[PDB]
Amino acid sequence: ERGLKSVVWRKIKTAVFDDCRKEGEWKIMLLDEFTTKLLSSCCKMTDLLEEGITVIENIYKNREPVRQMKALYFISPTPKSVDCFLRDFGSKSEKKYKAAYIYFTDFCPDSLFNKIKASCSKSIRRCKEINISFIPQESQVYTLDVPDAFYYCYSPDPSNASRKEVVMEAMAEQIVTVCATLDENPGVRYKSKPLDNASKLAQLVEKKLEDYYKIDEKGLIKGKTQSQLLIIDRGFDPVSTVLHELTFQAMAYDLLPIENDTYKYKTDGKEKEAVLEEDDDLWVRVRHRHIAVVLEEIPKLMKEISSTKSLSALTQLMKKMPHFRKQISKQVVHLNLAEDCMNKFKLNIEKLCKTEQDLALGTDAEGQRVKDSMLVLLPVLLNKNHDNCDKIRAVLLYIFGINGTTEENLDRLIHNVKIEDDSDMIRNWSHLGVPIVPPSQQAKPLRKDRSAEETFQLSRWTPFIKDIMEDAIDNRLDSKEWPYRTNYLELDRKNGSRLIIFVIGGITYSEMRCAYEVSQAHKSCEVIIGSTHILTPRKLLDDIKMLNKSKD
Amino acid sequence: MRDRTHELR
Repeated sequence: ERGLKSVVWRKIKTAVFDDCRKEGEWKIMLLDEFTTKLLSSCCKMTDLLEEGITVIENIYKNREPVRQMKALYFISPTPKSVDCFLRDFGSKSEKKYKAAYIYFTDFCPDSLFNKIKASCSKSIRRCKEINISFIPQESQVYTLDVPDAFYYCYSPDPSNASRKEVVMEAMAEQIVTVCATLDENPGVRYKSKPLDNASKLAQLVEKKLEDYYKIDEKGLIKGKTQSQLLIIDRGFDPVSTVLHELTFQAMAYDLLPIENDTYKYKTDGKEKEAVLEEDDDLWVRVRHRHIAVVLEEIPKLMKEISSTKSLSALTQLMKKMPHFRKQISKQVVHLNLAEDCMNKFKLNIEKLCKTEQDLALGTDAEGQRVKDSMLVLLPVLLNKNHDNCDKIRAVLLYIFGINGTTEENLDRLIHNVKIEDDSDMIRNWSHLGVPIVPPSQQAKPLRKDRSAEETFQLSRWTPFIKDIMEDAIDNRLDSKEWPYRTNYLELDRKNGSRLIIFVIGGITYSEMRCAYEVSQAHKSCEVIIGSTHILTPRKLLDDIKMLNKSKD
Repeated sequence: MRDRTHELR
């Protein structure tokens, strides 16, 4: 329970399925891109059967009429998603199914609604808006559906300012649904750190949910509840985005090519694929553990075959092996993928981490103070044996470590260190509110001390949100840097204390741990971070350039 | 609004 996926499912099931569920009969469900991702997120597509769904189809693709079954339209308020519906009841007026049951993932504009109401049913026995416009990526991490948000959020200043406002409200209203699903009416507090986007957004959200609840028909929540929403801009921590993190999940999506949470084989023959989801429950116990601790907590070997191979429990060991043929089949996948990472590690990543941690901390490796840090960066130049990706990442740390660098010295690097093309992977970081040419700036923030224990002496770096999460739970947080019988009562449960965090421009898998580790160390409240997307070092760099060019 | 069914008719 509580797992973000569950909460969403618990809502969809009672808001949608139960709402149009007739015990004796089943119906056809239609989904667009988003809703498909939404459902795939929090349920096996078989669980639907118990909910009154016998057939699911793509509302986009033309379909065969079934004028005997009722139709459940679970879609977003998208022009495309709605046009397709109107192509089932509106145009040609040639009805496709007995009746229609429309459930919009979010509020539906009058423009589209008008086109719906007018034409032409009748058949439309229901048009309901449930307000779920986010993806329960993990049981504590969410991600919105705001295409090309990052770009338009940190674009130079061309005609890409009208579309930036578009992305802003999209994020705002999309974030609001996150609250509404948790049944929380938080207090919006931004950061006064880089740029000022988080403040503008914090205003859109604060206003957005002031209108929401003022109209919410669920009637559960009205007036602020015991939870606070933090909106922070990406500039606040450029470091953690670039670090070659060592915790399993953050290192896999970084090193290996794991597009769409699906890591591809071998092994073996032929090459299949595996999915890194929470239904695995094995990868859930490992995705946040350090690479070494990972291996030494499930690997070699429970062998030779446990206590096999006088046999009183002979049949027991015969049946116990039949079902255990899957526990090993899964332990293998989460081991091969672990190998593919272990390799890239011993090959050069290991050496790359040595001088990265000492630079990101600038005083790590016991070397207090350090002084000349450009001496620390050197190693990663002849150890290449490297990719221009790792090279830029290392330099980025150096600059972040010495804040605003010089204009001339920076130039020499982009020359006598190759990195000719893809040079903007360093330049454009200034658009995110991080000094690139002007020395100093805000002279850096102030983070927590200890620095207690830190095995491996490589991942001694802690993302700045963890010091923010605790700075929120422990209450101690700068108010200037983080603005804003009878009786009656207004009961009551359940939700309780929740810390909702939302970083703009994406979150790292290393920052995701922070949510778990902090909420796991605590219990009096659950931290919940999110964004428009999840970040990987490379994908970030790619996105971080291209900024100075209006697409095209 | 959250339930527009009535609004259709």
